[PDB]
Amino acid sequence: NKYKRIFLVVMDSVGIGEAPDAEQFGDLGSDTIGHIAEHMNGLQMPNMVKLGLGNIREMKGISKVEKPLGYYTKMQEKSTGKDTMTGHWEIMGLYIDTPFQVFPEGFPKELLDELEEKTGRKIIGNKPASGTEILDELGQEQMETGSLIVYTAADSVLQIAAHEEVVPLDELYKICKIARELTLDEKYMVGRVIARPFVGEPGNFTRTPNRHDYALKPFGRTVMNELKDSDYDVIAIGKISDIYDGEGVTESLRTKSNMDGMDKLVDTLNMDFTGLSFLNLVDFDALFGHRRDPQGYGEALQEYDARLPEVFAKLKEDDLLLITADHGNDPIHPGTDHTREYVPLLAYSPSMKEGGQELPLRQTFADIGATVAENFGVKMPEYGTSFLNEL
Ligand SMILES: O=P(O)(O)OC[C@@H]1CC[C@@H](O)O1
Ligand SMILES: [Mn+2]
Ligand SMILES: [Mn+2]
Ligand SMILES: [Mn+2]
Repeated sequence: NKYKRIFLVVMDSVGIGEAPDAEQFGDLGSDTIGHIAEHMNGLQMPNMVKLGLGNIREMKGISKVEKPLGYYTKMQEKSTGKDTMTGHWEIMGLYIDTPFQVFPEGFPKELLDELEEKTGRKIIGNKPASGTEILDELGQEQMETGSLIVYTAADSVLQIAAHEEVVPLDELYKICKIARELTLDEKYMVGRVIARPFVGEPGNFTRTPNRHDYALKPFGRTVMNELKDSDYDVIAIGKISDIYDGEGVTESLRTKSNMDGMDKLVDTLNMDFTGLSFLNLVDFDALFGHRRDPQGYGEALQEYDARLPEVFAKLKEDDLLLITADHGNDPIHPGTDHTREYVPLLAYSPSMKEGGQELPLRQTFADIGATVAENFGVKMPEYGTSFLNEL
């Protein structure tokens, strides 16, 4: 192999400007990093800059350099949707025609009617909400009626909450599996169904660790499947294992924040493995993008950038670092949904002794998967063009 270990970092939702098909999505004018840079009166990301971020696009406080550490370009999304699952599935070599849906005004009556009809239970709520808000509002009614609290969020999720002393946990999991089957339907395609059992009394409800997620498997065998099947290490950090429903994952490392995600990246740099270490930094999307909080988003990006020099110091000659994103989520955009954007691509190895150059624009995110596959000599994915030879 040209590289013994590839470290792939997805900065979740960190877009680099509206994509060519942004109009279809109502995303004209969107620009995640650019709007954040403007809000911050200049972003301080000196390490991403040294890698060549500004060489991709100059933005406030983000300038090009004469000799970037590695290679740089951006990527265009080919799949129909702009959600996290679509983006990650494309990265690992797939093409996804059918988008996952988001539900800002709740779920269609048709879907909820069929769920009631199958479960023998009434449904209440049906709106985007955090776990705490919805329980305060509807927990007592749930307890008294044996109802199900069905709710959503800014991402493609259907969440079902029930008190553990009113609806048995095993019954809640059965209900969620029914909902998982019903939501495999393009009219109401949700990324994930989530059991949200809770306990306590009115004015003091607590969600329990008995939460269970019901994810869909990627629509195809990914490069991660192929890596795993050829006995390579595939170390998933953060939401990565969940995003792929465990497909192709050999070890999974849970994280609780972006700084924790960088600590686990460092842990994998200290492991003797051959194959892929794959980090998702999710705070960008989950805490700041959807909440339309450009200040918190800007601070998070600066906090992330300050961690990078330790990553640089630990990379070996036969290590490759890849930094990218899976869509945009512009924190100064209308509504609460993602935005259809190009995503940056930075490719760095210490063996690049004369620095890098511009790569041709990646026409699908799957060029990442093709590059990984070619590096490790596994079956090339159906989609994507490797840039391994350009490095
Ligand atoms: O605890 P919360 O605010 O209800 O977060 C729920 C998450 C947010 C998006 C989806 O992952 O579900
Ligand atoms: Mn929009
Ligand atoms: Mn995402
Ligand atoms: Mn999101």
